[PDB]
Amino acid sequence: KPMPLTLVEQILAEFQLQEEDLKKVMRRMQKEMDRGLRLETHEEASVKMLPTYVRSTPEGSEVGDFLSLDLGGTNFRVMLVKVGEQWSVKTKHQMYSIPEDAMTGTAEMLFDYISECISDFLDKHQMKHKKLPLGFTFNVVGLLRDAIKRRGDFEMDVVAMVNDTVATMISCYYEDHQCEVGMIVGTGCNACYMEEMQNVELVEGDEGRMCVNTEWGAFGDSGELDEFLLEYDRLVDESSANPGQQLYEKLIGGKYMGELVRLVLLRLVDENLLFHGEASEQLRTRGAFETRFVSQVESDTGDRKQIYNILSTLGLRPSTTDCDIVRRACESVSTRAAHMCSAGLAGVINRMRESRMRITVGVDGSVYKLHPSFKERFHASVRRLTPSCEITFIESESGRGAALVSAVACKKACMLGQ
Ligand SMILES: CS(=O)(=O)N1CCN([C@@H](CC2CCCCC2)C(=O)Nc2nccs2)C(=O)C1
Ligand SMILES: OC[C@H]1O[C@H](O)[C@H](O)[C@@H](O)[C@@H]1O
Repeated sequence: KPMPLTLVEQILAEFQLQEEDLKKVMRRMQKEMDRGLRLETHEEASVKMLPTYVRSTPEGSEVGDFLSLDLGGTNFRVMLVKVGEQWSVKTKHQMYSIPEDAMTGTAEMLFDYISECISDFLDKHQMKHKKLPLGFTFNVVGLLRDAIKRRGDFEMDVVAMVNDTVATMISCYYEDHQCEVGMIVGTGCNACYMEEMQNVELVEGDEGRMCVNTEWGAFGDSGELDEFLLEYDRLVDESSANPGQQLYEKLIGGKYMGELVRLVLLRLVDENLLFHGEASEQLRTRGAFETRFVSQVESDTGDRKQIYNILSTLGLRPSTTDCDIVRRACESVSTRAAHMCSAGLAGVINRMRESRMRITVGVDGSVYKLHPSFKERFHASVRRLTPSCEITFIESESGRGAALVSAVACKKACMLGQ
């Protein structure tokens, strides 16, 4: 690395977060999860800790057979699943490519094509009498119900989807049975984990555990993060659709990460430390610096070409120094996102530890998967904040994890009386 520009470093250093800071954030998250878990304070609690009814014991034994529907980009998978016995997950499936016609009509006309494919599948395997439960993997539930009803020839119960943190936990559990935490760092950020039943005051029972959906994005309503906010965070918060809300997520989520960078670049520019104090009209446009650009700038192999090309797309003609500064502005934001995020997962893992540590954590999300070194910085920060825990991280990815998600969602549904 070259000797950095001092003036720039003083501005980017404002993003730094010390251990003592993250422990502050951690402890504040912890008290907020306590408020969420308890009957008495749950309604005013901003971190809701939603019981998911996904228990540590297999329930809904009378659901052995079901249909799993993995809805993807340009196609979908229909999959028949039979659960037996550890659970014996038997599957057969079919890939269906969505025609361009079906893609480009309306959402209702789309799900009629999906329903049509389901009919063919059931005919192919002689199951059009069986009235199977159907889960979704990746209001489409509503659309499929209406599209099946519209057909009338076969009957089918489309169950409620699980939260994406829960699906991540369940599909990662398939491959590593030590997984008891699900986490998403994409557009938004959330976490779920297996809580002790005695702590889940909203569902009575002492025995076993239940997944709890933290919905921790809402953390910060009472100013729990105020001392750690910066002018740019405040600006993002004011221009957003929901000012004063989702403050924790605003620091971390992919939804705003690009906008934060853009604002940092404008500060630098206005300080005459970047682009000779001259921004483009694109750069002065809200939303122009896409979050994908951040990962791209931080992927640059050292030759400045991915950075140059991105900045050129915004109507800038950057010097080599300008490209270095952008990289460092991107890293500041990323690394701060990773810190803030690690403080949340640390509060969860330390809370789980008190009740008892080798533990696996399932993770998903574009930021965690695709941002060059978010995961690395994130891992190291959590491990630091969680002494006496050994944390294995895995990413969700033959379609049997998805089948296990759909089995749980259907069995949950049976258990709750539909
Ligand atoms: C027999 S098994 O080894 O295949 N197996 C997987 C399923 N589960 C949990 C879900 C898991 C989800 C991940 C964390 C631990 C519970 C489970 O099925 N929970 C349910 N809650 C409501 C309906 S079903 C089990 O208890 C054990
Ligand atoms: O998609 C990740 C997360 O984004 C948002 O925070 C949603 O509120 C939450 O339900 C979801 O788990």
